[PDB]
Amino acid sequence: MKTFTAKPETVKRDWYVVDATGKTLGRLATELARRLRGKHKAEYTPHVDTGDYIIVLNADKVAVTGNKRTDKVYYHHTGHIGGIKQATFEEMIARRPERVIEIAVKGMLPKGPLGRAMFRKLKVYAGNEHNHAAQQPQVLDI
Amino acid sequence: ARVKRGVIARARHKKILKQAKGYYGARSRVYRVAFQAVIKAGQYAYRDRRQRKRQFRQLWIARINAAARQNGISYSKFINGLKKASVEIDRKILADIAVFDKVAFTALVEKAKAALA
Amino acid sequence: VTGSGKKPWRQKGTGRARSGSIKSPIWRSGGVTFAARPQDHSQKVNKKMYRGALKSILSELVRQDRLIVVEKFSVEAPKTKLLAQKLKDMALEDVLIITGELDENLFLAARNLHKVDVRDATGIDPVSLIAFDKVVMTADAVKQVEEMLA
Amino acid sequence: AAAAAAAAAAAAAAAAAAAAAAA
Amino acid sequence: MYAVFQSGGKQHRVSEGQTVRLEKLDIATGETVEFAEVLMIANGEEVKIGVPFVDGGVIKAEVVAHGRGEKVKIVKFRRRKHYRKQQGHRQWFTDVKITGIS
Amino acid sequence: METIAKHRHARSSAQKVRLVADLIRGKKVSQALDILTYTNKKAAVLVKKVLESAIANAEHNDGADIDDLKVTKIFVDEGPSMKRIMPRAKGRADRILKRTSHITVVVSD
Amino acid sequence: AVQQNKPTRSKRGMRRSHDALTAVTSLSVDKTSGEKHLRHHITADGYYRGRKVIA
RNA sequence: CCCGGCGAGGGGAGUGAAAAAGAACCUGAAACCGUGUACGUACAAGCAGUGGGAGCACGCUUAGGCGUGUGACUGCGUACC
RNA sequence: UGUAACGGGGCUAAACCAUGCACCGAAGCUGCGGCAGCGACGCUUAUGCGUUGUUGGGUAGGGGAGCGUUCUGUAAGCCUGCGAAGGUGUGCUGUGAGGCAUGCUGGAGGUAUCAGAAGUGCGAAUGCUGACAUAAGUAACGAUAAAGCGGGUGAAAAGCCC
Ligand SMILES: [Mg+2]
Ligand SMILES: [Mg+2]
Ligand SMILES: [Mg+2]
Ligand SMILES: [Mg+2]
Ligand SMILES: [Mg+2]
Ligand SMILES: [Mg+2]
Ligand SMILES: [Mg+2]
Ligand SMILES: [Mg+2]
Ligand SMILES: [Mg+2]
Ligand SMILES: [Mg+2]
Ligand SMILES: [Mg+2]
Ligand SMILES: [Mg+2]
Ligand SMILES: [Mg+2]
Ligand SMILES: [Mg+2]
Ligand SMILES: [Mg+2]
Ligand SMILES: [Mg+2]
Ligand SMILES: [Mg+2]
Ligand SMILES: [Mg+2]
Ligand SMILES: [Mg+2]
Ligand SMILES: [Mg+2]
Ligand SMILES: [Mg+2]
Ligand SMILES: [Mg+2]
Ligand SMILES: [Mg+2]
Ligand SMILES: [Mg+2]
Ligand SMILES: [Mg+2]
Ligand SMILES: [Mg+2]
Ligand SMILES: [Mg+2]
Ligand SMILES: [Mg+2]
Ligand SMILES: [Mg+2]
Ligand SMILES: [Mg+2]
Ligand SMILES: [Mg+2]
Ligand SMILES: [Mg+2]
Ligand SMILES: [Mg+2]
Ligand SMILES: [Mg+2]
Ligand SMILES: [Mg+2]
Ligand SMILES: [Mg+2]
Ligand SMILES: [Mg+2]
Ligand SMILES: [Mg+2]
Ligand SMILES: [Mg+2]
Repeated sequence: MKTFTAKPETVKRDWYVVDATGKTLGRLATELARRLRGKHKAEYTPHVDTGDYIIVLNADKVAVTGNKRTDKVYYHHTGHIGGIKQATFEEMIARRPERVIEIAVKGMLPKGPLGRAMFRKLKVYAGNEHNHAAQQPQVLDI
Repeated sequence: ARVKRGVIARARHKKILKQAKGYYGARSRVYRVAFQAVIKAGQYAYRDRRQRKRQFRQLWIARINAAARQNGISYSKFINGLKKASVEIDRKILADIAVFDKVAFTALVEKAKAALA
Repeated sequence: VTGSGKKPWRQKGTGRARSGSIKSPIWRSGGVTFAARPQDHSQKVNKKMYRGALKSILSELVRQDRLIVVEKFSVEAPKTKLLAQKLKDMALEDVLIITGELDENLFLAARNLHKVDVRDATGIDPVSLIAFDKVVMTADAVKQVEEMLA
Repeated sequence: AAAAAAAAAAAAAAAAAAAAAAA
Repeated sequence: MYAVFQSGGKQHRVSEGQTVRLEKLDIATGETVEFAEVLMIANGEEVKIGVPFVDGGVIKAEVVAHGRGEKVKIVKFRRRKHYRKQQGHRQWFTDVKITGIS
Repeated sequence: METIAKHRHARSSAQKVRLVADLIRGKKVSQALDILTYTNKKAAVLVKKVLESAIANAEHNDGADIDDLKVTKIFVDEGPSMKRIMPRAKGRADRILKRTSHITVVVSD
Repeated sequence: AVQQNKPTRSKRGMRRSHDALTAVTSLSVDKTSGEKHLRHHITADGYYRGRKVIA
């Protein structure tokens, strides 16, 4: 007997809110990636996103230990010849403070179509006020 | 004797092309490339009759890990608790129970916890 | 193969294959690669082997009960109508009548029947003595073949 | 009528080397 | 009210009145097999786990039909080294129908 | 009744005629005759003649009215290419191909 | 200057997708001579915007 | 007899066992080129398959069950001599 | 060329040490069937019936067992116009080369069984011939002496005739 395979028409999704005013970036992002792939759900399948929508309010006070707030650097290539742009942690915070959590979970998540779908279910905010209160999201200690 | 060999080649190439229907491109109309597609496809079938059991072992293990952490135990502590309570229920059955009928899985979790502690 | 002897093109410097005779067995209207010959295929069975085979099938005919023995075979005039009449009287369809002595009237009467065979006891052969279903033997032919095999 | 003006392609004449050769 | 039972290595989760597909039992074509190695009964939060077998339990079943399963081809092939090898296989399977559950 | 009309060994090539086929595959026949009147290719001449023949056969044999007709199916198949030789530089020949088409027009209501 | 592999009928159909024609949209039917012609073009009989200009 | 250019080619009628035997003529395969229908395909990376697999449509019945066509998504997977 | 000397996200442990307990982890081993070979040993031999232990990755190569095609004998026998070969589909079956049955097309041959003989099996030889692709409806239309208008002809005139 072919065991259970969760059909994407009948699987249901919840809504979670994560506080991030001092969580460590790597551990927080790993737990976001775990709930986003859906591995807290017993109807789990690889080829079907059984994930859960996660709203990370206050995504700029994510605290990083070590000397990483002045030493951890981020690289992205433009596409031209000399274009290797590079910004530290505090400078990436000062430019666009949600890109840090988005790059972290975009590193941890799978790659390709389903990985980009699981990332599409992750929307983060640099403040304390979201606009998805019509969804009834529940808080989650993560 | 002069064995003319049209019909033999037609029968053989028809068998291989019928095996190679469904494939993209010239790999379902050309014979010289449908033979490579057939032989490489049979090679992958021979590898995947071993790989399917690997993949489904990992799928059952992931599902039991998810249901066990929903009931308050890790998977390794779960399986050691089951072997210490002397249950031989394999993990295909465990994962199918974990999806269909979850209160029996809570029964398995409490018996494993009472064994391990 | 009736052709030329030149190379159809030069060896190096053309985008075509290497080729040096238009007669070649890989070409079109080239030779057969391993062409045959008028030959002789006569297998040589030994004298005692051939006689042992004839002894074997005569013993097999008498064990399988297919060698009807008669004192003589005789028709008056060479009428195949009378020969088929006589054979239907004797109740046979496929029949080999190997003769004690020479009967040219039976030659003439069996030349046109398409199932009956008339021989000598000397000129017998295992293909005939196996293939024909009911072998009729003259007692004089029995004497001649007991001489012939001894 | 039916002329059928399709004679066979006897095309290749010769060649040469005539190229800057690495040597 | 299902039951999990073991028939030659592979374990099955079957309910009453189901059919299931075992590997070839040496039992005649219309006879009943009574499996003894019942490992789990479940009756709507009325479970009892076998340790390693349930004591009070058998599973009765009738052998519906024997047969040979789907042919699967096996091609071994070593590239550039002049060897390939076709083969066939057809497993003998045996359908049983579960009636008794305890 | 679907009335068919063919033109075999049309002296043009299939890839050229299939454009003017794809223009009017599916229309009504009067509007298709307008389109093939004011389309300015040689395939318009050819398929306009074949649509004239198909309308004429459908009205005369089966006896249906001209407004009812509608080009359900129309296609252009490859035909027997005739093979000439164009001589080109440095002695080499080049076999050039003169292709042909089998133009089929189904017309019905 | 010459190709490296043989391109599929998929690629050939995709390239030929653009070379297909567009029809003439709608012929102007002249008011007083009832016949079709192109926009701003004189007809076969010779009319254009009503009057016969030509022989 | 009709379309057409008093052409080519076709459509009906006719001989015909057969015209999908019509001279470009028995059988009529494959590459190749189209048409009609079902499914997929315009956020997507690579020997193009294979294991899994939802959906859709078409065929069947102790509704259950399936097959046949497709294959989104996914683990593996760097042609042949 | 572009971080680029963890594989990557990232980690002050998710680093290193020392002691464990668990688990994951291969086509290994065990379980369940299935096939073959080689050994033992009795048998009850149509010369393999019951077990039995053990073996089966494979190039060059050596050995063994077969399938299929054409023709000859078996064959003036059998199937076949109530439809043979061949072609195209499906379903069953065989360890594989394969085999059988059938629906459509075809319109006259085919051949069991056991033997015999081979021009006996194609994917590769810059192989040979035929056919059809591809580049592609792309380059080109062959002197940079040059054309334009009216009238005729026709279904159709830039090129023909005036
Ligand atoms: Mg021959
Ligand atoms: Mg095909
Ligand atoms: Mg394993
Ligand atoms: Mg010489
Ligand atoms: Mg010749
Ligand atoms: Mg010759
Ligand atoms: Mg002698
Ligand atoms: Mg010259
Ligand atoms: Mg190359
Ligand atoms: Mg174009
Ligand atoms: Mg005519
Ligand atoms: Mg032809
Ligand atoms: Mg004939
Ligand atoms: Mg024909
Ligand atoms: Mg074909
Ligand atoms: Mg899409
Ligand atoms: Mg691509
Ligand atoms: Mg599958
Ligand atoms: Mg640099
Ligand atoms: Mg383990
Ligand atoms: Mg093993
Ligand atoms: Mg075994
Ligand atoms: Mg071996
Ligand atoms: Mg013969
Ligand atoms: Mg028929
Ligand atoms: Mg033959
Ligand atoms: Mg046939
Ligand atoms: Mg004949
Ligand atoms: Mg080879
Ligand atoms: Mg070749
Ligand atoms: Mg070419
Ligand atoms: Mg082209
Ligand atoms: Mg170009
Ligand atoms: Mg250009
Ligand atoms: Mg140009
Ligand atoms: Mg010129
Ligand atoms: Mg010029
Ligand atoms: Mg003029
Ligand atoms: Mg001019």
